[PDB]
Amino acid sequence: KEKKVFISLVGSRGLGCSISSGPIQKPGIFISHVKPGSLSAEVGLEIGDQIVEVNGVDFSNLDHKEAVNVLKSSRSLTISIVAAAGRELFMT
Amino acid sequence: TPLEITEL
Repeated sequence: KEKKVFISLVGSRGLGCSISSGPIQKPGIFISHVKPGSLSAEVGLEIGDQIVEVNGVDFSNLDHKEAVNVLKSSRSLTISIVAAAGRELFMT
Repeated sequence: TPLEITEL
């Protein structure tokens, strides 16, 4: 289920979420623990999820550093995440 | 081993 998420730094704080990289069977940008009150929680982010897009940039096979870079570059960017896209991997 | 993680 392709989910949509828009992160915008309206105040002066990050999004509130982390990201991890998957194995070789399914490499990509995953979502890690998130902090409450931040934008991440406001959008409905959490561990297991998997970002498959960010401001147009396909995160299907985007490098880990690339994900953090683009996310760090633009404070406010639209990120397309798909539920279970990462949970499958987490289930180790 | 656990996968790399980053804080945003």
